[PDB]
Amino acid sequence: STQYPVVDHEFDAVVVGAGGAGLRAAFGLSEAGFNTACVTKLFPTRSHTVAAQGGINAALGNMEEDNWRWHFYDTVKGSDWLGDQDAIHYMTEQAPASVVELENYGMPFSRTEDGKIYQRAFGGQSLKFGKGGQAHRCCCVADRTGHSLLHTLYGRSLRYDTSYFVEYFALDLLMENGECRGVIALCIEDGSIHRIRARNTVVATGGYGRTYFSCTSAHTSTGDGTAMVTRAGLPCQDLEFVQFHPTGIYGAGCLITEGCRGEGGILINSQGERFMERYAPVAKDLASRDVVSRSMTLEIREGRGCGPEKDHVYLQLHHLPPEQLAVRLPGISETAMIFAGVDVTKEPIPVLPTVHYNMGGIPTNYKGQVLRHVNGQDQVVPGLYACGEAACASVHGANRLGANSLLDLVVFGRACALSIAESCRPGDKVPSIKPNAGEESVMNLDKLRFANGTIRTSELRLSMQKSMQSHAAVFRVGSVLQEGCEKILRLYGDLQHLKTFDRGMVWNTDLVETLELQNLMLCALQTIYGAEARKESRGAHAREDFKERVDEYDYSKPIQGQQKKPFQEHWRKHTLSYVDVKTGKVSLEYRPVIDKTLNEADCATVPPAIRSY
Amino acid sequence: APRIKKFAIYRWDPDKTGDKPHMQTYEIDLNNCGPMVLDALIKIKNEIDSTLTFRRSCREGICGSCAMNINGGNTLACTRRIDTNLDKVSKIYPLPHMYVIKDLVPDLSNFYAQYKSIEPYLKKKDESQEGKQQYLQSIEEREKLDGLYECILCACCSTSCPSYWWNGDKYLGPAVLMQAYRWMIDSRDDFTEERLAKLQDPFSLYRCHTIMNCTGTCPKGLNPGKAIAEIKKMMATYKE
Amino acid sequence: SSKAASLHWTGERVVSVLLLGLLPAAYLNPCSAMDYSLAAALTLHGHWGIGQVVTDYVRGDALQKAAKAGLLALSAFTFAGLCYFNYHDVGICKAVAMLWKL
Amino acid sequence: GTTAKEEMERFWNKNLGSNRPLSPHITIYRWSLPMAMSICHRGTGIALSAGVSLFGLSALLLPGNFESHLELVKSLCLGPTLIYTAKFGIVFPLMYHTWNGIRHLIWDLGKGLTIPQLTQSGVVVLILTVLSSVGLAAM
Ligand SMILES: *Cc1cc2c(cc1C)nc1c(=O)[nH]c(=O)nc-1n2C[C@H](O)[C@H](O)[C@H](O)COP(=O)(O)OP(=O)(O)OC[C@H]1O[C@@H](n2cnc3c(N)ncnc32)[C@H](O)[C@@H]1O
Ligand code: HEM
Ligand SMILES: c1ccc2[nH]c(-c3cscn3)nc2c1
Ligand SMILES: O=C([O-])CC(=O)C(=O)O
Ligand code: SF4
Ligand code: F3S
Ligand code: FES
Repeated sequence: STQYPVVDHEFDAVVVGAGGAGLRAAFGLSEAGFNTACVTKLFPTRSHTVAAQGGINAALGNMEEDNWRWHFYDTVKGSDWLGDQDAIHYMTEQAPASVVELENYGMPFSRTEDGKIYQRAFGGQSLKFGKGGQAHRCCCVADRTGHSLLHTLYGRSLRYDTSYFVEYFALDLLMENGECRGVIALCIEDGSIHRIRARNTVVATGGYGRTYFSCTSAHTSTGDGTAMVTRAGLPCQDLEFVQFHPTGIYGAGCLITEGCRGEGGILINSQGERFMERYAPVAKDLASRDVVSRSMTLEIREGRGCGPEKDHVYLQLHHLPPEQLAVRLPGISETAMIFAGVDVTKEPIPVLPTVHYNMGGIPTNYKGQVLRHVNGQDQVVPGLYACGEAACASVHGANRLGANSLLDLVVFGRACALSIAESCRPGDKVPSIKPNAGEESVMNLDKLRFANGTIRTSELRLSMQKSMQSHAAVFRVGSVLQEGCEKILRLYGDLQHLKTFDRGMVWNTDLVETLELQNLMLCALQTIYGAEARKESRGAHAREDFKERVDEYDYSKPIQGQQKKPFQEHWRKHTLSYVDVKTGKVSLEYRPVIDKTLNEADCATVPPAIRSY
Repeated sequence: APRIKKFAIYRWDPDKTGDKPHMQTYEIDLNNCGPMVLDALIKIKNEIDSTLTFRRSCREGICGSCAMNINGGNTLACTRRIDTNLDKVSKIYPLPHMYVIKDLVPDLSNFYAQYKSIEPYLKKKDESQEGKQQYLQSIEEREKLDGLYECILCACCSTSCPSYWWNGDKYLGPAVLMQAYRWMIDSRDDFTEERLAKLQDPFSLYRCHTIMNCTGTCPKGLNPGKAIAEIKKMMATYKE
Repeated sequence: SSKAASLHWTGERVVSVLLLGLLPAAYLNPCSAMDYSLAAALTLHGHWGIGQVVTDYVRGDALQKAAKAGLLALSAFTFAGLCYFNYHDVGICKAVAMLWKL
Repeated sequence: GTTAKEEMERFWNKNLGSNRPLSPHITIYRWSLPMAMSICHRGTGIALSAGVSLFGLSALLLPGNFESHLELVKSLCLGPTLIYTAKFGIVFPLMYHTWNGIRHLIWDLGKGLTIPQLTQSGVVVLILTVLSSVGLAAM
């Protein structure tokens, strides 16, 4: 009841997250003179970004000569024109300044003959706006880019007086009349409950990949922010767009970097054919993530399955110089052994497309301001920001380009901090909250803390995971999505049959993983219903029944002589999902993609077209 | 065709009045389990007992979350594959000489605070020009960083150094020490002398007596001791 | 930067090499000067050696300062005695010789 | 905003004011050759320093010269192999600490600090101990 002691805190800002995005935003605020709190359930270093391998994109032109505007082109193209071009302008432009900031922070990038940041080839990247051949702009710390990045940022973060709430589990946002007043969180260490309130709040909680049975992401990718936003009655955007990374270990589903392919790696089927040379003649196995894994999954259907079960594919590396494999790809070389017993110098890795990245998340400005959808128009939610995988300024659209999330993180983390700095002053009036506020979060906590029902958390979690896995995979049909939809909705009902066993205040990992399950459910529920509704094939979301890109026009031939379809008649628009928490009923809406850049003169708008690699 | 393994596991509930640190046994059909000790830990959590409390995340060995004493040695539960030998009972403990918050979850606040004291970030005498151009560093100068930058602050090393057991407050320990060295040999760093000058007391660096448990136990295959030796040499030979 | 620590450390290694040299040196040259230099090296290295063991295990201001005091006394008593033995008795090189033929 | 030093104090004030146990250390840690050879160096080190100290102090506190003390020892049943053994266990600690001390100095230079190079060196130190302790008890 009032069994829980409430401790109240006062700040200028609160950042929820200590991943790349979280940290960059956190000390970004401190640096601008803001009394800042950062709230994270993991120790900052443990955050998922640490796992990141490939690299971080900037048009620095260390390998060849480059233009950030070519990076811009690549990103919008890859996004299948569901990507908001204003945000892509802002990102791809700020890219070199952002990478340089990191290197100047201390990030130990691999180095060229010039002793400049080494860059490498990556999937779906070109020179001269898709013309002048393969681009080499992915900046990397050898094989462990995300590792270094996170530590570098963490290291740097120690320099400022940010108040850190480590191993605190954020429960909900403190919401008062459409405005964000702060957060409410559980202190895992002693079980006490904390109301951290601030004038501004940043959500940087990363993705919800754990909604699936097989995914490359951490056990802590539980869409905790997405859910918090959903519980506030705010929209989440484009959640049906889930990235299936081509190359992940057949067993434990650990990620093997795309940098493997950018370093000369090849993809091979059961009869040895480099099947990717036939599926995408120009770019080959350095095409998009959605095209490559589409091809892989298809080759398995075809019959060309590999291994005893004929249910995976081979990523070949053995033909590459061993010097190169040691220098350019040490991290994978080791875990290829550890998890598969594979020597990369002599034999191919057993790979399978698995869930990897959440394009969708919280709708956002190019400024990082969280948006709601009032009267078919956009609206800035006062005191609310979001960045990283958690967010969706959809700078990534329908398909996220390789090595763009690490970029996303730092760019928009910084952006959030700048938006606050440039809108208000530190030490300004911190908006007051009701004494009752956060009441139901504690009530929800208590109910879960003493749960006695028929079904245990792990059982229910496994049901949701296998269902999402079989009904919301690479390819999906209206019938299978339909079954999945009601399958999940029923499982949402089951949440009040929950069995918890642990009943302590300290480190109740039984209770949190249940709070994580409530969170994952909302994320899945919105993912699946959104998927069923989108009757087209755009980017990562491929429908068997509707294999066509449904735009305002038919961009296979020139426009004008064509009549423009009205808004709710085409599909080139953002999916906005809600859910009535009690019932679990999903309701959807739509907002238009942004096509105007930040300056037509500096960066031309790239109009939709046929998208082939 | 079954195949069962035994797991002896350290337990402690701070929320069960007058609970004393004790072991608890579980049994797992290894046919229904992934190869790693974590897989097992998760499987007993998910099925047999969810009062079992441990840190985990990446299940890949980069976050540094597992970090527990497994059969005498400190490694990562997601890295260590269990002994298929059914005759041996697997012994899982928390990280040695550390305060147990609950079960296999040790208070690392000191380990973290110690890392903060070395200032693990690049430092320039003139930082007015930062954020403009990428700093220069040869592929050679860069090589001096390999085997150093890879540390995942898992704390296996520091927490297997017997000097750290008896002097954990004032002695910085291998991981944290190796990191200071990691910033010492960074060409781009300007504060090399003052970094060394901070280890000028009996306790900070000089409790290391080359026992070499650190290097012995590092799940990431790193050599903290060798780096500590290198610091010791730098300390003796630097000028002022 | 009063390099007290890093000096003390090298000084330790300096006597450590010194004490190693004086062993075969004493056997190959069992003179009286070799008795005194072997007494200084012996008790110094031993005093710094236990000094380490002290700082490792002896917790507090009360205990740690006391243990150092009592160690300094023991060391002084040990060095003086070895000097005495060199002067008013056999000398440690011959004392080993005499002891060994037995 | 909190100092590394401020954090450390709070770590101690919290944990010493708690009822938390320390996880087991030596009682559960698996032993290895170098791990045992490190305390042996402390053992032999401490033992030897006690020997040297007992010698110097008795030379000041006890009356009668060394020559008479030796004759006092001769005045006793001294089996050729019981004078050998009573002497071997006086060389043995010294020879181990001598050899392992050399290894410690090679380390101080920075050489041989890999794990293979440590089991190799440890064994060599262990063998040399035996040979020099038997080759001096027979001298
Ligand atoms: C899985 C993966 C992803 C990945 C990659 C390799 C793998 C195996 N490699 C990449 C690469 O080479 N280049 C690139 O651009 N991206 C790569 N990715 C994708 C990318 O790494 C991730 O999308 C990105 O790292 C996400 O980072 P973000 O800052 O958004 O946050 P996070 O690292 O996922 O961690 C989330 C943080 O939020 C806190 N949190 C979460 N829930 C809560 C609650 N309830 N309360 C408080 N805090 C919470 C966590 O503590 C964590 O710090
Ligand atoms: C000439 C042969 C000897 C050499 C080369 C030698 C060298 C060393 C070295 C290198 C150490 C450990 C320092 C470290 O941890 O790096 C040590 C420990 C020590 N030695 Fe010696 N030593 C020798 C003989 C002796 C003798 C005869 C005594 C008796 C007075 C002695 C007393 C000690 C003590 C008390 C320690 C401390 C043990 C510890 O803290 O680990 N040593 N020695
Ligand atoms: C196990 C426990 C305590 C230990 N202390 C040492 C040691 C102290 S000085 C040189 N080595 N080694 C140890 C091994
Ligand atoms: O999401 C990413 O950019 C990437 C990824 O799997 C990698 O190549 O490491
Ligand atoms: S050096 Fe190795 S054992 Fe020590 S904290 Fe780093 S990864 Fe862990
Ligand atoms: S375990 Fe130890 S005392 Fe030194 S060499 Fe390693 S830190
Ligand atoms: S959980 Fe990442 S280290 Fe094992």
